[PDB]
Amino acid sequence: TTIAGVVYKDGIVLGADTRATEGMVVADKNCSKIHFISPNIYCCGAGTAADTDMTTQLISSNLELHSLTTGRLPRVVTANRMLKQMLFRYQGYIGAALVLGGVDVTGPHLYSIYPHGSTDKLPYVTMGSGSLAAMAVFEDKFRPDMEEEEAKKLVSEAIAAGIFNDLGSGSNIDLCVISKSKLDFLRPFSVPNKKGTRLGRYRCEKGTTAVLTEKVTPLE
Amino acid sequence: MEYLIGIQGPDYVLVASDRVAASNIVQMKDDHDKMFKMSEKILLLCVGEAGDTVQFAEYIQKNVQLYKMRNGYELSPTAAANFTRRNLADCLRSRTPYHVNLLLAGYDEHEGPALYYMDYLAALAKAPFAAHGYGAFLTLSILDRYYTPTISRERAVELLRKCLEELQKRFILNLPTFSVRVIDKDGIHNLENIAF
Amino acid sequence: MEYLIGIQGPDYVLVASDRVAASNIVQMKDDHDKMFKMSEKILLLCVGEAGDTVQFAEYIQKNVQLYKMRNGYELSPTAAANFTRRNLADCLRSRTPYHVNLLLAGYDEHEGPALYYMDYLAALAKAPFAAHGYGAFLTLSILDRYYTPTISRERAVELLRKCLEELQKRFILNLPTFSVRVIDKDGIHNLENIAF
Amino acid sequence: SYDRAITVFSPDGHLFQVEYAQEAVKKGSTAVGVRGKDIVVLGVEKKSVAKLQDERTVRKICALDDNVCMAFAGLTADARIVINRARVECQSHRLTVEDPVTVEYITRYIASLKQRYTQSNGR
Amino acid sequence: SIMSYNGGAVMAMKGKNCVAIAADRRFGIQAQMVTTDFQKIFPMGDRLYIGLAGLATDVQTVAQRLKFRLNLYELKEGRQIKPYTLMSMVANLLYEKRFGPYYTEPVIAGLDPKTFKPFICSLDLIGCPMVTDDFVVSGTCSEQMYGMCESLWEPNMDPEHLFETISQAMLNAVDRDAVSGMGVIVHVIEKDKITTRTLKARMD
Amino acid sequence: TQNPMVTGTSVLGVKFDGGVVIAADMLGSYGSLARFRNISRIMRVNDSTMLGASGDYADFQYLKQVLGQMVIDEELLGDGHSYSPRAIHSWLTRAMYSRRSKMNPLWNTMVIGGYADGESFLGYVDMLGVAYEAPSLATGYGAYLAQPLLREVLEKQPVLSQTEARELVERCMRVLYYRDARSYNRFQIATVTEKGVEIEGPLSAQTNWDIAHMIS
Amino acid sequence: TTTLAFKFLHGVIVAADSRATAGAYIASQTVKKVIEINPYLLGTMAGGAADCSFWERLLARQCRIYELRNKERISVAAASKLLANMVYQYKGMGLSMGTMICGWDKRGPGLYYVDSEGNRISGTAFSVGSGSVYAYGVMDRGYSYDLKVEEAYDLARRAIYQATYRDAYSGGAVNLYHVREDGWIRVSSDNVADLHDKYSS
Amino acid sequence: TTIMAVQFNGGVVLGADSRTTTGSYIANRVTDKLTPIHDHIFCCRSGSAADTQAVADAVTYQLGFHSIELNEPPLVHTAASLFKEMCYRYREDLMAGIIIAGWDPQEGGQVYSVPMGGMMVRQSFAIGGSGSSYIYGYVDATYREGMTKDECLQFTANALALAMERDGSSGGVIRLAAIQESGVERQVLLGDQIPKFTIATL
Amino acid sequence: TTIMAVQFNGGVVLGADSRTTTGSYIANRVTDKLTPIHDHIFCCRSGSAADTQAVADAVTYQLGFHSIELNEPPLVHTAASLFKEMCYRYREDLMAGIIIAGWDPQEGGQVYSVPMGGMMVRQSFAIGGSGSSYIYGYVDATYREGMTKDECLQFTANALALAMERDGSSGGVIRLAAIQESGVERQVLLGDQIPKFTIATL
Amino acid sequence: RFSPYAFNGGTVLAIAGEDFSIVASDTRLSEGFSIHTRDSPKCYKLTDKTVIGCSGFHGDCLTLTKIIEARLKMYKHSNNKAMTTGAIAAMLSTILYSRRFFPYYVYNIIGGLDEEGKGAVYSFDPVGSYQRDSFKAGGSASAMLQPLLDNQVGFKNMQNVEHVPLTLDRAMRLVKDVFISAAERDVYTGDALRICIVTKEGIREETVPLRKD
Repeated sequence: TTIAGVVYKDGIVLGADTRATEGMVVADKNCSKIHFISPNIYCCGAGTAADTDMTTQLISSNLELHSLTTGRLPRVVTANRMLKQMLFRYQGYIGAALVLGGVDVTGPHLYSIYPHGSTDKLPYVTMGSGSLAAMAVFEDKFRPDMEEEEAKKLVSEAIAAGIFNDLGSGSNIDLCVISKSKLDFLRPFSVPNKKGTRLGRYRCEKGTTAVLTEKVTPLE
Repeated sequence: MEYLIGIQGPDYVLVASDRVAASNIVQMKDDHDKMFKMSEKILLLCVGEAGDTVQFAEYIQKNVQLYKMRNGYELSPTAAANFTRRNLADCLRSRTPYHVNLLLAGYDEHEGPALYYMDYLAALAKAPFAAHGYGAFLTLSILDRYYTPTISRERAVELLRKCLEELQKRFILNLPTFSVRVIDKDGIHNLENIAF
Repeated sequence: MEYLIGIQGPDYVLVASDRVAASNIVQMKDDHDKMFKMSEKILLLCVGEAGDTVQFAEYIQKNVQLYKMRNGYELSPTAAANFTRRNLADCLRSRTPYHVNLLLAGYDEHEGPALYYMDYLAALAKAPFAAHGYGAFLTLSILDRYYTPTISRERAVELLRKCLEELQKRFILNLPTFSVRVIDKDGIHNLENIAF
Repeated sequence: SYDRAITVFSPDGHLFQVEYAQEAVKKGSTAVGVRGKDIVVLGVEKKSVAKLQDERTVRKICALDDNVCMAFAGLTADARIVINRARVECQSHRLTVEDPVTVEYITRYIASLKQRYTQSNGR
Repeated sequence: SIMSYNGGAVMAMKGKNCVAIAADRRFGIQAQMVTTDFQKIFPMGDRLYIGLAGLATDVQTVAQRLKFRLNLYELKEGRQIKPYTLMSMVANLLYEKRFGPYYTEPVIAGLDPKTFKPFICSLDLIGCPMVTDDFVVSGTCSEQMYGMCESLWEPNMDPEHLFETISQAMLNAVDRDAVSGMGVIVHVIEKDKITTRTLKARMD
Repeated sequence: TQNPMVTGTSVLGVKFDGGVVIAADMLGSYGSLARFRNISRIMRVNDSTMLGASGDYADFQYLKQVLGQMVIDEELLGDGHSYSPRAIHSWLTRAMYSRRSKMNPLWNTMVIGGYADGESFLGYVDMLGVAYEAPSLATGYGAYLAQPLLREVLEKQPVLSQTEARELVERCMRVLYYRDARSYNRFQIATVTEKGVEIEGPLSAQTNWDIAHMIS
Repeated sequence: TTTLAFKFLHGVIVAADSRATAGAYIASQTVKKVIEINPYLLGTMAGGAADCSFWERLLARQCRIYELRNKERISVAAASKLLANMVYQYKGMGLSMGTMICGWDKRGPGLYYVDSEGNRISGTAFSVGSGSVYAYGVMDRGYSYDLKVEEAYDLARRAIYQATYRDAYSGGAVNLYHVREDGWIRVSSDNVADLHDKYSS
Repeated sequence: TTIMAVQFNGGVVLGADSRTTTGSYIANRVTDKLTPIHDHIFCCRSGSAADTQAVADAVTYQLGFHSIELNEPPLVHTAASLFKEMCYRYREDLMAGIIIAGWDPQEGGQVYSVPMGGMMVRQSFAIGGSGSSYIYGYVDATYREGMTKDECLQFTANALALAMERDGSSGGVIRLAAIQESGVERQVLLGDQIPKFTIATL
Repeated sequence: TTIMAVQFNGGVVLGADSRTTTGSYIANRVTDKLTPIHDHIFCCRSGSAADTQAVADAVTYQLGFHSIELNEPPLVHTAASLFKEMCYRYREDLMAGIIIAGWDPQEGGQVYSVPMGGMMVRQSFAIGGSGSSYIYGYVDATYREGMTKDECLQFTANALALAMERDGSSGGVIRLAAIQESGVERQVLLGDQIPKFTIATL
Repeated sequence: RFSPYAFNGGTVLAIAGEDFSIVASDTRLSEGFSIHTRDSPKCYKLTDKTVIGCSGFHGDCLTLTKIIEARLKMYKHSNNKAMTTGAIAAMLSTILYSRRFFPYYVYNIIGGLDEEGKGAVYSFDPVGSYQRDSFKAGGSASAMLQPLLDNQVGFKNMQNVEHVPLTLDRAMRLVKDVFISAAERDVYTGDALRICIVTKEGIREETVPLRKD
């Protein structure tokens, strides 16, 4: 798992991979790791996959309940405090590593939330299995107040570094660009890896399997 | 250690169990009954822990009899097997679990003869023949060899005798007496004990 | 598990052992002999570990026979019991210790009948009657009750039969057959096997 | 340890130490054995016992096993070593092979024991 | 291993306008086989099936408690359940027991009512859903099932071609697993018919 | 060695057109304390080969005196034969595995850099005996941080110049100072060439801390 | 794993399966579990695959030297004792084996059970392995000393078959061997799946 | 992690490093360890990052409600007591070393030190964290009684630079904070701005 | 335990504390940790009392025999190498942290450090033991390049006094030793002769 | 404390034919979650009739190959003969068992030709147990390649198949297919596949790219 986030002049670019593994075997080739929180805040996920989904959905549910009562767009600090106070209460038993990022009326705000409950406010953060490879790209090529397309190139290179070097990460690169007026959710941004198509067909011929009993039930 | 065996026929269920209640290295009881009368046509073969056997088997026994009095009619062998599974499965992740491997035998008025295998973890499985204990490892192979779906009750006891003689020959634990009971359309019938 | 028993009279030594070689839950052998011929009037009965029993018993057996050839005369039952004790005590604190509980029985030309008890730690003790195993816990009390120092071998086999019948009733492990041998003035005699 | 070569070859092509050992056996008491149909019998001559000596100790006929016995000639001090070494082998054979030792096997062991002492250092 | 105690394997596959689900029939404790005829695939609504693999107790317990929540859903709402709706129902059921989960990995296979679209997914013991367009596998021989499905599966397959693919992907993967076997049952789900076959497999 | 005491962190290595460059920071960490900030972890074996080591420093000094003497002993003969970069690497694989099998291993991770017969060599040796050849190498936390940066440049441009290889290392050493807690801003740059092995003195990478203000 | 051997009037029957497992995963279903020691002696494989193969091959080496020195064949009792003595020196170290040595001796048909623990016992019928408990059941019910040659084949072949049906670690193919006075002969190598169709009809 | 707070006449001077490590990897090389609780009250965080941040936010909530209810500027002793009551009650669950330093119009500049045990004591100077163990000799020798504001800024900056030099867990950047009657003023000493001390070379 | 050795133009200046503890109880408050090996060579012992004393006596035997064979005044590098060979070979058995400092006619003043691992390195100044951790900040800030004999005596005394103040395992008496071409001169700092440092109180 | 073993991944495959023998393996060498190198072939040729493949702990794999290479010369000098595939397979069994109580974390597969000319494949475990078979997969992705080999090469579970003999063209395609599938699921398998072909003529090598992630 390689998830990353960056802060540029207009807004925030978030990045994630698509490999989900059971032990040391790839279970899902295409998996969504950028999660919906609000129409202005998105959150990347790492660690325990089931813990990431249920914690995200609960905060997204609470903020929709919050925004409708207030009648205005929710803040990133509200999303941060909700995730901060819950994960601390369970003392790190909910293994959810979340990279939070969105655009408010105050501006762009980026957060890195650990399963234990610790939060860090930084221009660029990396978490997951291939976070070491992704941070090295940022620590070499990051510059303050950069362009949108330049920031998209920065994150895509960081996720790719975690993809090829780390065994836990692989397949496609997902990007999420959030600005003051525009929200671009590019699901398949870059596909660096693909299956070498099978030249030898192993299609089983009709009637190669021995059948003992057969029963057909009609439907409406 | 305790032992169970059940053989199902076309219109009957044959069940047998050892009469040995053992502690450490000594045989305390010579005529121990491990069969519990659930209904007029249902028997329960309970085997496992020291205290969990009597406590669990009787709890289900009285609850089945409670159903009989409240409604007038008795539970079916299928419904009784699912009831005893539910109580064991719910207690599995609780503070006090029952470590008991049981075998349910019953005759239904509509569906006929039935035999149910159940693990201590509460896993119900319908089988024509089943066995519990270390003696099951020596007897199930004989039950795989000579068993037929259309076996007569006089041949079933003869098949049962072949398995019990294997326990006298190979099995390291001394099990002299066995309780034999048959369940059919008339109910539960007590049969002569096979002793060595 | 294995079992031993020895009853010593005024002019004879009666010894018996089970014929069960058991593994995990199965009886591999039915006619296993746990009695070793040391001399013309000495027997050794070894019980314990899987490999230590055969290896230790034969080592002392061939060394006693070596004494016979090198001198012309056999070892006395007392000297043989002390020789086998020395080999186990020296190996006790070594790299490879033998975990064997043995029972030595012999007849002397000068002293007469003799029976020796021995632990796996190598502790020799002369006793009129002794037993090994879990079955010893059930038989020693009977041997404390009906035993007399001037018991005849007509009554000793009957006393032996009283102890083996207790194993059929209370002992949890199945021991159907027992090998019986008598050592006296004329040597070692094979008696009829007591079977159940 | 003593590592001097005792038995060595000679100009003519003879092992003197072996030949002198063959002179020691010739000087010893006579021993004859014959093979019959059902029984094999060996006997020793020139006992030359002073009659004032116990004839139970000076017996040259020694049984190696229950079915094997031997009679010797020459140095009686050397034979007593070989007899005892052969007697151990009879019991050592039984520990490895449950079958009793045959006449041909025990003779091959004694011969190889004598052969190794004609080639080893210091012996 | 807790999952390897009872064994078992469940497979689901996508076709053109049809979904197939296959599972082994062995019920056994550790090494000893007990029952040849054990149910692991359970009907959920005429055109939707769930296959459970793992601990034999949790396989039966989840199926019963899911049917408990299924019938109440179909009585409160005047409609048959959707495959996406059932997926979330299983995910909710398993996550309720987060710090003491049912040791079973559910696999849902079936067609979407009214919209005739195929659907397959597999879940974790704590309830983590993932959707695929090819195949989903769960059990003790997960690695064995992956190797067969990655080589045999094709994009668009008819009911008869899909049956031959899922059958061979199971049989060969099961034969390399000690704790799984004793017959393989396949349910081929179409818009018009459900075809149930019990395949000739090795009984060792 | 069962327990490592004074240890050295990441050692980098990358081969360019006609030579290899290896860099290692001058630090001997005692658990978490920076005990010695002026120690050399890079050694010159001979005219065509050099060595840089990670892990326990006391074990490195032992390998320093052995390899030091082995070159002296060879230079005594003067028969026109010298140890190749592969020969030192092969010996070191046998040296580390032999002590691993004795359950008393040298707590070290080496990066071998050499240039002989117009061929650039770069070798890796574990404390267990695992050895291989790679165009770019990084040990410890360098394999997680610096190696990803080294791999992407060599993917785009396989052959580098001496200037391009040096600036890549200085970029990697900067990132190591940012993220590795047991690193120091004082490193030596060692280079193999046709002229020989040359190790430069104390060098420091320029660091930027502009992210200090942009939080609010 | 299921290996069985029994002796009767005509000789000694040796029967074994062929399933080898590395945990839950099956590594091979074609392993030769009946180890061919000599043209007159046979062994079995149970527990450790390499432990049974190496030491019995060392025995096969030792038996050949015995034949060259003594001009006679080694007895079954001596062949069982040699293997028992060698493995005993490594007791409680990590070796795991459960072999049965079969052969025709001067005394008659021979059968010995040798363990890595140090067991050495002679009997009429034995079964070693994880599925040995199921093999004893069907074998003892149809056993006879005056059993026919063809009747002896059907007993052992089915005894493995019934064991493979219940035991998860047993399967593959049933290998059968008959031991005669002149030497052993390879009887049949029937597959479990092929036998399943045979016993059904 | 190295945290420092020195008391002078008009108020207090606080200083902290910026390195937070999870093993041997630095998760954040520019962490702000000086958390504001009120207008003139600050605290220094050391130990578990999840624990220190959760308690600091709780005290801000507790003192915030306390200040409005009493209708008076909060005391430094009051803010330190709220840290004391949480660090002592949950001492087996929390791993925190908080130094609370601020200013009130009643007493003035105050420095309170609350370690892992949960005790509270007022000090002239207070050092905490993993890197503080390396500067116990320096601070005791250099500290002069009656130092001015500008001298205390130099005193804290030098001690932190020496601690970050030797400790692996400490490093990054120096963050200073000065609190008085006028308000709170903060400055950050960068990479070249750090007080350089000569490295021992032959 | 706190040990120190500072190199100057003429030779070396040594310093060690006097406290040896077996848990929390002082077994000896008069321990002399400055062990003489030769005429101009000394070593500073830290760690296990049984281990350090046995090695120090073994090096004295080895170097003593070595110096006579060559018929030449022994080098400090030679003496430190004998400590190195014993500390590295038996690193899993011995608990020793030896600092060797002396004088020879070929090189002059030399200070070598042999830590727990068994490595050897020459330094301008060296500190070791349990109490040395607290004075890492002070020594790095106070040290000046090219200090005279008298300045090094005060530099060692001040650093040791601050270490014994904070460390529980360090305390008692400062023992100093100055070695040059003239020979070895030792002095003992008592109770009131100790370098005075103020305790900060409100 | 200290662990002398480390899992380095890698999967080795071998298929025996009527006159050919194929030994193939991935070039990926990794540890934990990081990749050491992308070019590290596990296939190594011993003679003109034998090729060995080693998987598991690379430290043991690198050493053991040097033992075999040393023993190949020792047999060559003493017997004046090139060591046959059957002899090497028997020799490796004794070398692996000599380290019984301190075993090599190694999964060897020997592929070559016998004295007659047929293809021979031998499978080895960490301790030294060996057997001859038509096909064998060993390593990290061994459980992924074997079920496909049982179906396509062994013709198992299929009802009415004519049983077509193995050709080099078909076997080479089957090797390339399974490693493509293995690279998708197994993380230890990828980068590049190297295939060694043993025939009457000699040894030939071929390299096919894989997933780099």
